[PDB]
Amino acid sequence: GLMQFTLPVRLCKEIELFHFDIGPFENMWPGIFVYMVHRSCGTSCFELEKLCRFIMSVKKNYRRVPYHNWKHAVTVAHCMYAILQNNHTLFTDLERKGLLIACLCHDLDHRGFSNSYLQKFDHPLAALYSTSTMEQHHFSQTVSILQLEGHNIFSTLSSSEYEQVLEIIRKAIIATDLALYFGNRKQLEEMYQTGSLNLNNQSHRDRVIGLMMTACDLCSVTKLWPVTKLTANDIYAEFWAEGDEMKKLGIQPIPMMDRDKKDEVPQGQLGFYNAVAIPCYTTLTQILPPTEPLLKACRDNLSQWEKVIRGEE
Ligand SMILES: Cn1ncc(C(=O)N2CCC2)c1C(=O)N[C@@H]1CCn2cc(-c3ccccc3)nc2C1
Ligand SMILES: [Mg+2]
Ligand SMILES: [Zn+2]
Repeated sequence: GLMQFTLPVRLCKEIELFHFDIGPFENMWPGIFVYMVHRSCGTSCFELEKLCRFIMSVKKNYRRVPYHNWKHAVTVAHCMYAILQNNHTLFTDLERKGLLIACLCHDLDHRGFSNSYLQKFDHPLAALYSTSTMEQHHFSQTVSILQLEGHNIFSTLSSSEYEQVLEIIRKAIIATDLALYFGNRKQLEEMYQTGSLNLNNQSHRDRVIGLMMTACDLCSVTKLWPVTKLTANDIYAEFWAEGDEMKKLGIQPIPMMDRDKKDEVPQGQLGFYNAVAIPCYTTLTQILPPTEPLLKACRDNLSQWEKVIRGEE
């Protein structure tokens, strides 16, 4: 009822901004998440005791991998929170419940390997799920945790609202498969430009939410440059581990995953800001003007990678 979460002043202020970094104090991340559910949804969205137990079961099922870890999940939920808070009146009650949860859960039980590696390794999960292999697993792990005893944070919904929210979560996690992003963004681009984009059209809303998921998932690129840089190192730590495993399967990895080709990182960053990041936040800005700060920050980081390449760092 009356038991607000409250954050220190610097955090209380800076958490509202897109570029906020959640800090190195793991013990504070659960409290940050709850704070954001309470402001984004209401103190009355979730039974606190259930929410707390869900969060701690979610955290327990992230692994100790350089990038795809509990910090990443909480980072991705904070970017979603800042989008929701900036676009108050665009989303439903169900959407605001579903999407923070979806984001906290979107990489559950990730091992640091790509859908590619699972498929080339011939991992069991590539037999159960032949595309978006990991993302189908991350959805499946979310349903498992929701069905633990005392873990149904959705217990007050009806049969159909519950089914709607779980359907919001499932699409939202699947959309974090970057292979799906390109086609999603192009259709949104064609729709927005021709004026056919329609936010009572559920198939259009799904597209838009998928684009939000990509934006939150990649939100590394929208931080202050030192966060961006030190995050990049965790990303590459995983990719080069996967490359070492590709070499052990007797397969020359893609350069992105080859630690011997570290020199070309700056160039690959530009490619990715140009081919993925910037177009994502550009299209996001057009559909939701108040997310422009993500585009601006992303552009500032593109310029940092250019400086790296001109040897000015
Ligand atoms: C920042 N960010 N955030 C999430 C992701 C991301 O793609 N994923 C999947 C899991 C997260 C990234 C990222 O930067 N991805 C780039 C993709 C293409 N590319 C090519 C090279 C590259 C090419 C030749 C030599 C050296 C390096 N480096 C990259 C990194
Ligand atoms: Mg993922
Ligand atoms: Zn992710």
